Amino acid sequence: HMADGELNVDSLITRLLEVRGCRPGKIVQMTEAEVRGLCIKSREIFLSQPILLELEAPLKICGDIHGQYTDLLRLFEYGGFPPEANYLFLGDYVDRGKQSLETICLLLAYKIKYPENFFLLRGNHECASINRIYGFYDECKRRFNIKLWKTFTDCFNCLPIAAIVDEKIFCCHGGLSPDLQSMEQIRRIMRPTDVPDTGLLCDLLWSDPDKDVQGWGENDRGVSFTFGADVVSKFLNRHDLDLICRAHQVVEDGYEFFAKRQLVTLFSAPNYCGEFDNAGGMMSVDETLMCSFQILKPSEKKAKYQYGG
Amino acid sequence: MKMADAKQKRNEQLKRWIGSETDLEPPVVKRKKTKVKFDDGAVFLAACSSGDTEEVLRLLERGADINYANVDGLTALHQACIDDNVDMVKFLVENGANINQPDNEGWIPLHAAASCGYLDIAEYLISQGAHVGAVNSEGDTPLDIAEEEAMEELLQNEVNRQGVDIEAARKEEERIMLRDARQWLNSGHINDVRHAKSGGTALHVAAAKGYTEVLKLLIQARYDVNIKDYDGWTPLHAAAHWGKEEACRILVENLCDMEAVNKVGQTAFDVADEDILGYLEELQKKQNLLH
Ligand SMILES: [Mn+2]
Ligand SMILES: [Mn+2]
Repeated sequence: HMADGELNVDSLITRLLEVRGCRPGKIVQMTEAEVRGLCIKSREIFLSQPILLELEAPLKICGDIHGQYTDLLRLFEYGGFPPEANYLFLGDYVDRGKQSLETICLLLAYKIKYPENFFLLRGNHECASINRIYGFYDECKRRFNIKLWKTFTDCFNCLPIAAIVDEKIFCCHGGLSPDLQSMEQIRRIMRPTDVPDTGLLCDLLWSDPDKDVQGWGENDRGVSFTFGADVVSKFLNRHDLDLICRAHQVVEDGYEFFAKRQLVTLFSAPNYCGEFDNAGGMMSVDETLMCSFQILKPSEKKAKYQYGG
Repeated sequence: MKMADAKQKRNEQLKRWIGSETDLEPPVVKRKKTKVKFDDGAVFLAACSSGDTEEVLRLLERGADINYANVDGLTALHQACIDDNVDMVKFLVENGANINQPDNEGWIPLHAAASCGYLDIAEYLISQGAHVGAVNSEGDTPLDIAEEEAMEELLQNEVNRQGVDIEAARKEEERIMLRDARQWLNSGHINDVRHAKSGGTALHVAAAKGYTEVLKLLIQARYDVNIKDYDGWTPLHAAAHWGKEEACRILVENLCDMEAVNKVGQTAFDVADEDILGYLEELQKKQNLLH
């Protein structure tokens, strides 16, 4: 309805959904001022909401997307385009994939349109430190300039770090931290901010689960650590939580349980990097907390027909 | 201080965790609030995975379809075989497991064990009534997929032992399609029961499998050469994808809209991902000099 600001999300969201049906990699053209607008408008909404989101079921949580726009569109076509359903993405929207720009813009756009039904957390690829090395920088400078990139940087720096659904499901891109004892440590976190090579915030965006590990172990990623199922239990038993939802790691079926269904990993980028042949995941959480999984098989993975009967 | 950083900071970090709530009793401490639950399928399909034979029992005892299967159609048994998890395979069968349940690709647990060489399992299944003549999408039976001598032998001496007509099986599908195609063309009433899953049609099965005769006979019944399945594929998208050359020629000779697009946005040439690619373009150059 009439009036308001400069950015017309309606115009952008639309143009962005227009390539639905067009060949993948088909570009959604737009003004750097519309992109820069998206950044600043969303950035302002993030800062206006907690760093530790306190959300409420029902909602559909998603894992990494890594610029795989064609697939993200497919995710929404499955769980329903906003505001049809409540969404909570766990990070890693850029790098690797072909369309980080299309992907993030749409996400941010929706964040603006439905700021109370749409949420984005920060993935480890939401740090200039690394998406500079993994393609997002090049995809920006390729279609715009390094400054547009820096504007995204200022935005990512404002993203929330975690979310707690109905007070029972702790969500974050990476995982746990030997520093995380009280949620309050999250809440007292300055923003805008970057991501250190070490620290509580770095752990949340980096750490990983490892059955072969008991307590705290080192991480083959060269940063942060890894945690055993016992640490997961101590955590939950502590804050009285039921589940720890996260992404960060590629999992064959889109999702994967750990520590006896105490923790789950979601990855929503089908056939990631074309290297692996994994499916994409998406967890549905209704008002009861009845969690189910909607899977997204790699596209172009057509199953040879059979007469049927 | 530049490298000690990452290493020492993390260390002088784990340290604090020591006195920290690493002491907080590490079990389950099943609070009076296990409010979060997971779908039965997800929970069942997985309980078997780890191997908690025990919990599967309760899950079944409570009411869970033993023949539940993931997106690829794999049952709790298929996976069991794929993991040479002997004990489970038997547990599954002894608890009601459908021993011949096909996956979304026509693969029954016997195909799995066969293709993987888990002979001890192939033996168990075959003895518990497994169907050695089952054919999959590519027209193969466990025997065709057995690429280990010991395996091939067992299956070979099993097909010959039971007197199973192999080709009979590979031909069964096409065979039927012909009958039906004849009945429809003849009477003049198409009675094609679109396949519940893929939303594809007999025109698609004809093209994907390269059943030249059934196709020609199908077109003559005036069946829309440009029908799309739920994925948005054309009877050309298939004949091309799986590379059935002559299947494409037929599709073209009847003015098949070659410019058709995939629901994800691909051409018959696009998802025709396999080899032939250039040939189509030739036929395309002909779908003009005569029209
Ligand atoms: Mn990650
Ligand atoms: Mn990632």
